[PDB]
Amino acid sequence: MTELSGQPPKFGGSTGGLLSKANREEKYAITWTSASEQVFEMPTGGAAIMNEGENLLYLARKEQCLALGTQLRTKFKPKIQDYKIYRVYPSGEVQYLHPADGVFPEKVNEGREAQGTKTRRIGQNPEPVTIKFSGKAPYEV
Amino acid sequence: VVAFGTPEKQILIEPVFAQWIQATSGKALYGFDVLLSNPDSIASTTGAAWLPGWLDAINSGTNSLFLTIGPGD
Amino acid sequence: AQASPTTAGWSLSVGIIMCLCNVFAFVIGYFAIQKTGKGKDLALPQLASKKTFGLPELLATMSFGHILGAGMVLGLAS
Amino acid sequence: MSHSVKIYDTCIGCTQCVRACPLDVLEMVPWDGCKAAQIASSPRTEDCVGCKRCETACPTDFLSIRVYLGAETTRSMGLAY
Amino acid sequence: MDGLKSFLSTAPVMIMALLTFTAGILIEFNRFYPDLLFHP
Amino acid sequence: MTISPPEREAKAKVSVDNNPVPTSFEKWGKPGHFDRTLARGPKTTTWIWNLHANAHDFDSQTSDLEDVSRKIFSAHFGHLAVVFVWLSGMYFHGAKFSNYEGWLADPTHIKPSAQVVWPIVGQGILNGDVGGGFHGIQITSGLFYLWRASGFTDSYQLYCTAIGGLVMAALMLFAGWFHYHVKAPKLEWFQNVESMMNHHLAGLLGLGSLGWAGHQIHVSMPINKLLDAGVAPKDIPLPHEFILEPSKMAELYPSFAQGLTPFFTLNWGVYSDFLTFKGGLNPVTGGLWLSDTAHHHLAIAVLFIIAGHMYRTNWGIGHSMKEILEAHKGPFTGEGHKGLYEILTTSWHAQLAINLALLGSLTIIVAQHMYAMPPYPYQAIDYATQLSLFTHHMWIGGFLIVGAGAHGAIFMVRDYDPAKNVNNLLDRMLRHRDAIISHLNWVCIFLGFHSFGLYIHNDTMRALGRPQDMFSDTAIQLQPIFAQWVQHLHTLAPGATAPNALATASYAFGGETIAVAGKVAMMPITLGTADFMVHHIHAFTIHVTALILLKGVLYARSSRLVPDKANLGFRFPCDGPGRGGTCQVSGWDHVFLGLFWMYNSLSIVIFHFSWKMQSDVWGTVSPDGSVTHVTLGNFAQSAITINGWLRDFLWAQAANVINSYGSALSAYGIMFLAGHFVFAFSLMFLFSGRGYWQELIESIVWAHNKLNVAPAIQPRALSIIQGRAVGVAHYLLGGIVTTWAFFLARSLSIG
Ligand code: CLA
Ligand code: CLA
Ligand code: CLA
Ligand code: CLA
Ligand code: CLA
Ligand code: CLA
Ligand code: CLA
Ligand SMILES: CCCCCCCCCCCCCCCC(=O)OC[C@H](COP(=O)(O)OC[C@@H](O)CO)OC(=O)CCCCCCCCCCCCCCC
Ligand SMILES: [Cl-]
Repeated sequence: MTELSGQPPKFGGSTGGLLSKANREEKYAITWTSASEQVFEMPTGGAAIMNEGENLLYLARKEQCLALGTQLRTKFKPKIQDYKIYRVYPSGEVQYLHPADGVFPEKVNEGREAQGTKTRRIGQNPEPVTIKFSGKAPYEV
Repeated sequence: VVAFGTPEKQILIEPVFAQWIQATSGKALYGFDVLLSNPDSIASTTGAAWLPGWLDAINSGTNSLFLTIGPGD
Repeated sequence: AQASPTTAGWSLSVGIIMCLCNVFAFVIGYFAIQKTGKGKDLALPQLASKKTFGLPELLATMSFGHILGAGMVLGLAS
Repeated sequence: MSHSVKIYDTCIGCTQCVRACPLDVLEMVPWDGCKAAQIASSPRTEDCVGCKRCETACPTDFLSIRVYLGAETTRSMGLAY
Repeated sequence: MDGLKSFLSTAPVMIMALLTFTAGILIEFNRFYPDLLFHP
Repeated sequence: MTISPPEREAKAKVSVDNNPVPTSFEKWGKPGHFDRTLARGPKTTTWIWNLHANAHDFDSQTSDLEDVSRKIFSAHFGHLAVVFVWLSGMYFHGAKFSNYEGWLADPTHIKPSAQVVWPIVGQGILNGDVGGGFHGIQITSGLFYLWRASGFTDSYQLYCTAIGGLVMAALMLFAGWFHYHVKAPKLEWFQNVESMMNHHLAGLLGLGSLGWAGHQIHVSMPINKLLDAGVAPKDIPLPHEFILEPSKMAELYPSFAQGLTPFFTLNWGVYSDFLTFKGGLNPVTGGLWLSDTAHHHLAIAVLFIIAGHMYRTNWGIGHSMKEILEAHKGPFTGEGHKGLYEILTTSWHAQLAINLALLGSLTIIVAQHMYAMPPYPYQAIDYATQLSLFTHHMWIGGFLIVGAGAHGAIFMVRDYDPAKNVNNLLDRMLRHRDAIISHLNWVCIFLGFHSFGLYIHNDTMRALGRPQDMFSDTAIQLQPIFAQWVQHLHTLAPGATAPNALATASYAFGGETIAVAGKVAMMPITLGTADFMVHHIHAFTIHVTALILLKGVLYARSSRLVPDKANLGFRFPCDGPGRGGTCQVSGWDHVFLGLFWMYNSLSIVIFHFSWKMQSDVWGTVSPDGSVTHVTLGNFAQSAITINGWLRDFLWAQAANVINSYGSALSAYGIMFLAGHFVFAFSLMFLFSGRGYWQELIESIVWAHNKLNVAPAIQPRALSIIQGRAVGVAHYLLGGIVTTWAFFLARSLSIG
């Protein structure tokens, strides 16, 4: 995780940015390398200017960072597939979030452990009466 | 049909079935003469101690005991 | 009790008021019009200050001169 | 807290759910149950909001990915404050 | 032509045509024989 | 290769494609051709509804801005054709199915009537006796008044107008066909906004009022002067007889003896015989002075023709709108209007939003101006005509405004480029939309508490037997001090701040009580605590509608909840039950809520107008001069509580609509019940959800499968967005039809 680098995008300010949560609870960071100084849509409203080289941006939510990432990788002449998304805690602790193992999740990758897997169809879930007075629902067993 | 000033063209269905039921309990207003509305009936020739009072109540139009009904009902 | 208008145009309404307003409008147009000479229809031999810089400029500033002059005449006419 | 995102064995490995997911809850992992040799996975359901884009995307006769909404957190409620 | 026929045969055109035919029938039948509350 | 004319370029900025789209009937037989998703084939009944929902969505149909512009141009032609057919039908019904000549002969003792019902199934009772042995439906459009003001006398003139309207409709239709299929103007042609604006200000508005001033001076004014003197319509010479005999014009207006010389020599004063500035109303008819209106249209022609010169086209002089826009930028707004000229020349939805907003505002202005300055003869005598036109123009304006919000949101979704909008007005408004919307929200709450809350306080105080603690002119007064001051300034204008004005612009501001026949045409309209409260109710409802719609536009791109909403489109149900539920986040859904709130606002506006005019304006004047108003001046003490509005306004004045059976107004009570029904019906769509209905369709489809009658186009419940569209459409229709019946019956029953 270590330290995060990058220049803040050229921007004059919005009311849609971070609130007290960013300092009190959690925040998110997205870094990306751009080939030139180009305008992009700020997920919190408005147009901002990304700089050639490295860019670090702080956003309020993980979904905002991921929307910016999709915009970077889908709306730019040389596509930007270089962005990394981190969760930043007020303790200074930084947590790397996206893309998990260096590879976008849309494509398969070795060394990934299946989670949420159910070895049956939907129609093979047990009857709730068979599990009542436990704490479980038919998908949790 | 009432708006255009011809209220005589209303489809007015007489609730014959509920009136007939009222007659079976003694309501003579409709003249169906069935069961308790017919003195000759075996249902009314029983000497039931309640029958005079029940008939007297149900055949006076002064209470809410089987209110008379019509097409509105 | 309406607004009285000079009664007949004769020598006062014309020239002394209308031509002067057209002249001063032509001056302010030659002073302040941006695209002075580039209309679809061009102007005949320039010489003086009428068709010296395009039929469009001349016509527009003459229209404005008649605006100024009508205003002046109706106003001073009380 | 978080919602629950289950992936069933009718998965055909088309990955459309992963592409639809706007919070990176899902991944593709190798499998041998389908021709695509891959199955969807939900290793980050703590970020899942429950917008159901994956289910909208799933092609299999009744979904092979199922989102059951559960305990609500500020991450799951999509809160930026 | 064939396109004009296929358009005049569409569902809204045909349903409005049949509704118009039936309305003409009912309106005229009530014109010549009004106020039929029941059969004599 | 259809009918090919020569050229007609005129060495101009014209640039057309000779024949891009060929004419054929085959795509008529393929419903759904304009959408790729529908050209395949209907598998579910949804395909059907979509076929109507995307018919005019030309953007989603093709990506060529030029083809969209040509489609819009030809559709404008077809729309003008439809409106021409409508107006020609109006004139035809006035010609061959109206008592216009009988009305013209005796307007006071007769009622305007067109449309004769056919005597069948008892509907012949709708042909009420309007006067002079004529039996029909009384019209509140006020067509007869516009026709008398125009100078109509015979039915054959109206018939000629109807024939001409049909011909003009055929002209517009052919023009649309020719300009989409044959000579189709290129995209570069539509983008000449300076040329278009110069022409519309000079040729459309200016020349229009110029020609109408000519007609009013030559036809309307002399015929109306002869009608107001009682010469009878059969004795007044035809309109052209005044052009053929200038002596007949000089005998009515001696100014016509001096000819055109006062015009060309600026001797305008002698034109005082027909170019006047009186101000008030005609004593004989209660309308505006037609000489005042002729002079008005003349000055409007002058102003608009002059204004048609500011913009630059081909000759260098004029203004570049892009220059004027780019010049305006201050220390608070970065680059100001840099980039607005580009979006207002490549986006149709931007122009559409602006134009809908301004046109709705203008129609509201038209209602509020035509009620208090009745421009047509005998209009103010007909309280039904007055109220009807007022409420109609109100509703039209409100709908156009809601559409303006809709297309602002559509522009934001579809035509917004952040690269073309950097640190300008649009960018900074998006960058502080949270501030904007939060403050508008606070203003809305403050207005709701301090308008409706006053009504609730008054209801509670009066119920408790505490009238001295109420808000009213007799207790805690809330006097509309500023409006009263402006009324007083208006009253003192003629002879003072308006020297050359003989009378006040509108007697609603004060002065004498102008009365024609037994009724009062117009009199001062006092303002008090009740008026204060109703006006602040109006402020509150307008601000809430604006809040909804502005929020819809400003967040159509994104929100803190849905950051990628722009990708979801203008119109979509939601983005899931997650994030707590995200129902109705789209711009479309904001339009959907704004529809209800505009309905609320305009219902209150028209109720206020009706009650105030019946209480403090309309009524009967006596030969002594005593004014007995329609509802006896009950506004000041009743309109301050909600129970007052429920009893003395609704319940009291609903007595005519409910007792309308067995009379000519029975259709009004029928439509009253009908509107109530449709309003109730809408609540099923608005209160429920698609899942239940689809599951019920499952069992119904099973019953069809049981007897082998299942259809190949599978029945599907209405989509979420469609459920709401049906709900709001039926809500608005039911409520508006209810109040339409209420207003028409009440106003026609009060004589
Ligand atoms: C939905 C229920 C309903 C029903 C029960 C009725 C019933 C009736 N209405 Mg009513 N009405 C309704 C709804 C209803 N209405 C609504 C919603 C409205 C508001 C628009 C009205 C408003 C209304 C008005 C204004 C009037 C009526 C009238 C009538 C009567 C006229 C009947 C008639 O002779 O017509 C026509 C009779 C026919 C037989 C037509 C059918 C002919 C077919 C096409 C030919 C088929 C024959 C076939 C070949 C024979 C084969 C035989 C076989 C054994 C081989 C009738 C009893 C009229 C009246 O005066 O009431 C007395 C009248 O004026 N109604
Ligand atoms: C024998 C006595 C008689 C008399 C005095 C009249 C008199 C009249 N009728 Mg009538 N009619 C009659 C018999 C009579 N009809 C019969 C026996 C029927 C049953 C078929 C009808 C059905 C009928 C209809 C449906 C209409 C008239 C109409 C008219 C009026 C216009 C006449 C016309 O041809 O214009 C134009 C005629 C028509 C538009 C329709 C002609 C009627 C034919 C027979 C039916 C064609 C309809 C078609 C099969 C399905 C409808 C589709 C639609 C697109 C046309 C006229 C005053 C019209 C009207 O009321 O004007 C508003 C009209 O629409 N009548
Ligand atoms: C014989 C006349 C004729 C023919 C056969 C065509 C043929 C065609 N036109 Mg065209 N057009 C015409 C007249 C005609 N048009 C006129 C009069 C106008 C001026 C309004 C236009 C303007 C025009 C535009 C802008 C467009 C077309 C398009 C098309 C193609 C799409 C098919 C279609 O329209 O779907 C079927 C249509 C119908 C069944 C029409 C039903 C009635 C509609 C829904 C409303 C009627 C309003 C009416 C036009 C207004 C005046 C009526 C009033 C007098 C009562 C098609 C091959 C479209 C295209 O390019 O396709 C991609 C397109 O965008 N036309
Ligand atoms: C003085 C010239 C002139 C005039 C009269 C008009 C008038 C009009 N334009 Mg146009 N326009 C012009 C120049 C002009 N334009 C130029 C130079 C351009 C290129 C930049 C455009 C491009 C433009 C576009 C893109 C559009 C219009 C549209 C319209 C119509 C919408 C307004 C309306 O509906 O009002 C009321 C309508 C009427 C009163 C109709 C009657 C007017 C008829 C059709 C023309 C007048 C007849 C002719 C001049 C001779 C009669 C007068 C003479 C006997 C004295 C309108 C009739 C819109 C449209 O297509 O509407 C259908 C539209 O989309 N204009
Ligand atoms: C706050 C600023 C402002 C305001 C208040 C308005 C308000 C208005 N404008 Mg305007 N506009 C603005 C900014 C503004 N606009 C700017 C900056 C530009 C330069 C790009 C334009 C250029 C523009 C044009 C060209 C026209 C208007 C017109 C109108 C009026 C339309 C009325 C109507 O819809 O009725 C009915 C509509 C009509 C009678 C005419 C309709 C004209 C067409 C259909 C709309 C314009 C087409 C558009 C330019 C196509 C190119 C865009 C893109 C595809 C390249 C309206 C009152 C129209 C008008 O008539 O002005 C008087 C019109 O012609 N505007
Ligand atoms: C000059 C005005 C104008 C223009 C040209 C447009 C243009 C457009 N609008 Mg818009 N809009 C307007 C006014 C306008 N609108 C108004 C006044 C409102 C407020 C209600 C809206 C709100 C609005 C919404 C919410 C939407 C649009 C949409 C659209 C696009 C699709 C057109 C369509 O609806 O398909 C075809 C039209 C219909 C299916 C209409 C038929 C249903 C009507 C409402 C029933 C009304 C019934 C009748 C009036 C009274 C009842 C009688 C009945 C019993 C017979 C189109 C480009 C849609 C879009 O997707 O934008 C891209 C859409 O989502 N508009
Ligand atoms: C009578 C029905 C009703 C009521 C009262 C409201 C209430 C409100 N709506 Mg709403 N709305 C309604 C119908 C109603 N709506 C319907 C049918 C729809 C569907 C279309 C909507 C959809 C809608 C939208 C989309 C929006 C609103 C908005 C608002 C708020 C506007 C701000 C305001 O007025 O300040 C406050 C006013 C009140 C709270 C009214 C009651 C005040 C009383 C008189 C005082 C009570 C005294 C005391 C508190 C009592 C306490 C009791 C004690 C035991 C504790 C407001 C609270 C807008 C908004 O949020 O604006 C900010 C907004 O965006 N509404
Ligand atoms: C009775 C009226 C009550 C209102 C008085 C108090 C005004 C409230 C806001 C103060 C600033 C706005 C006035 C200066 C107008 C003005 O433009 O100021 C100047 C400044 C921008 O001007 P620029 O120097 O940029 O001018 C260049 C332009 O070309 C920009 O394109 O505006 C702003 O600072 C942004 C804030 C405006 C948004 C504030 C509006 C808030 C809504 C309040 C509505 C009140 C209702 C009024 C009744 C009609
Ligand atoms: Cl009260």
